[PDB]
Amino acid sequence: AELSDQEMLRYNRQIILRGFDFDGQEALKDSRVLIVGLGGLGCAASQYLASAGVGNLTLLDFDTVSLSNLQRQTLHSDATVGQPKVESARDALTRINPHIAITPVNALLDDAELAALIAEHDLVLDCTDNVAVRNQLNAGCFAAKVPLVSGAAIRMEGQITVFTYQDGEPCYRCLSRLFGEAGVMAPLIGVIGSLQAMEAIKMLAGYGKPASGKIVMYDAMTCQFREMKLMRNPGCEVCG
Amino acid sequence: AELSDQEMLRYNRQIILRGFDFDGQEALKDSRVLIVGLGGLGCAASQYLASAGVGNLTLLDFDTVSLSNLQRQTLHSDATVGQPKVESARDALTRINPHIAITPVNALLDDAELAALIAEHDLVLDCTDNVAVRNQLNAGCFAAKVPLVSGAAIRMEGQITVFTYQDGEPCYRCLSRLFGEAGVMAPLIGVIGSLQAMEAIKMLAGYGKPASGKIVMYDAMTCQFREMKLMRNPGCEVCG
Amino acid sequence: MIKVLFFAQVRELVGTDATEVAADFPTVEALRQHMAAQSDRWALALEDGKLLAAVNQTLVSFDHPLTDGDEVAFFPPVTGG
Amino acid sequence: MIKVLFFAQVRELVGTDATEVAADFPTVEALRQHMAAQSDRWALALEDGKLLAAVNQTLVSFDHPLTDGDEVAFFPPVTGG
Ligand SMILES: [Zn+2]
Ligand SMILES: [Zn+2]
Repeated sequence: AELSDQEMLRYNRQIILRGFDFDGQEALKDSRVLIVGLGGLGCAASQYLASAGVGNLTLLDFDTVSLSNLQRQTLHSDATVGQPKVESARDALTRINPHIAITPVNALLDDAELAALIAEHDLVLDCTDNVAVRNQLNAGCFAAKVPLVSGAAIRMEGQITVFTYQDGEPCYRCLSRLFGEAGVMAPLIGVIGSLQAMEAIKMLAGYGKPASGKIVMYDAMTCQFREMKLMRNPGCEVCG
Repeated sequence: AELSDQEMLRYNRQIILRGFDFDGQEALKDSRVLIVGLGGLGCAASQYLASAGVGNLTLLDFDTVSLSNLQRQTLHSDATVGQPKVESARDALTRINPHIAITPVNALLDDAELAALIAEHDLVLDCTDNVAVRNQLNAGCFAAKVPLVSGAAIRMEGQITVFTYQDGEPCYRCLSRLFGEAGVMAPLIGVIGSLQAMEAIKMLAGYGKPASGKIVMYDAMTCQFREMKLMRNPGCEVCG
Repeated sequence: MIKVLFFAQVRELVGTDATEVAADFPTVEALRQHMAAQSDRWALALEDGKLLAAVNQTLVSFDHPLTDGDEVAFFPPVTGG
Repeated sequence: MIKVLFFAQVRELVGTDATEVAADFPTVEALRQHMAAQSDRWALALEDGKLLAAVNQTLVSFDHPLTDGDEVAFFPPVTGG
């Protein structure tokens, strides 16, 4: 990529980070990221991916903005209640950073369509609300070896893990195999979403060390963070 | 406070949290919070305090929006470059939640003015950029016993601590006495700011346990969180 | 002793952040079933399928063995969301 | 041995996340001064006034004593900001 003079000034505070530099900012400009789910986590993650300069964002979600969403989905507003979340989010994100390209996809995609869509991106964010879509994304990401930055939140608890699909690394099924409406506190989505954005930037630019091979769990009631190692499960149906 | 039917539906996901309930949401509605500094941390914290339903926000900052801010201060936009940060933020926050009262104060206040301003609020957020203003706030908060939720970020490192000024608890000087431009990665502000908002909600509603007596440090390069105990320093000039 | 930690909703439902137990639990499953049968409330918090467990900071399956000195952390999975 | 951990910019400047040192350092200050004098780069990372230290997970002043077995964490303060 080539940054304009105006972009160099906009992204100054990132450019001057030692091991990030112009090359890191250019890496972001040249990146293509797929964000799946434009609810709480997706609004939080996308806002900082956009501000940070990630050049191409695809926004995927089938749902519309509802009054109850507005407690935590800060890209959406009372004026956009009833609109597809991807459109409401796109309009907000383009104001956050007019230099990037935002593609809204208002659809519920099947596996064949997801395979194509995943393969066309550098990195995928899982900001969805259910294990069915999350398993779908993990399967597609695993097959194409496209990193998945996975965030989840409910009540007062959040989690993040990055799946890079390197040999010997666990996938989402290695975790999901361990188990089988409710409230959520607004800023929890901000914490997890922002962590997702951070991990995505780190992966795109090759900056720092990704949060792979561990679950980072945030317990908001006591402001405690626990890192627990995640091992590959030998017979997991996806990567076993 | 009394929540309207429309507010009850907007705040549903918080209301249904067990030990939060209608009383917790009413506590937020009735709260008055002072946010000092409407740059990166302040934009991040204020957006979720507003969405969450904190009823009265005072926004304090003397500075104007600049092109370089837009990499991380997502309430501001290219259209508001040159405007006071408190005005740009107020206009954005009122769209996030039209039910709350936002008071912008575009000033650099002295200690006498701060004492009055602090005493008029239930809780203060330190989202400033320098130790001089931070020490100012700690001194005022200490004298009035008004909790201070303090966040800081630079490069790839963030910190949060809550000062409740209970007997035997450290204050900010107990920490600041341990020491005596640079870049910053955009989503780092999101993580810390959102934690600040969370801790503020917890204190206002009396929900969970505040992050007092410890520094929570986020090392974004390795996605590591370290909690380190903070003890009162015997002769600290403020609380010693 | 085995140190057993509870986080998030588990902790909020059972009323304690930590308890030391005798080392008479062969696996995480024995420990869980024992604790789950104390009350309906305990059975809800530790409901199979609605629970994760870490031993010495590693996520494990419930068939994992326990040994004196081990730290066991019980907490909920999240798909929020 | 004393375990010494480095975080954030400290780690990024010195090139290691951790190193075990002999227990010949009376205080955090002796440990810091010794490490700081290895190179200009080390002196920048551990510059007095631009450094925090935790011993066994408690923030301490640099006059705090060290003992064999102790874990010492060195990391920068932040006022960002
Ligand atoms: Zn797997
Ligand atoms: Zn003090």
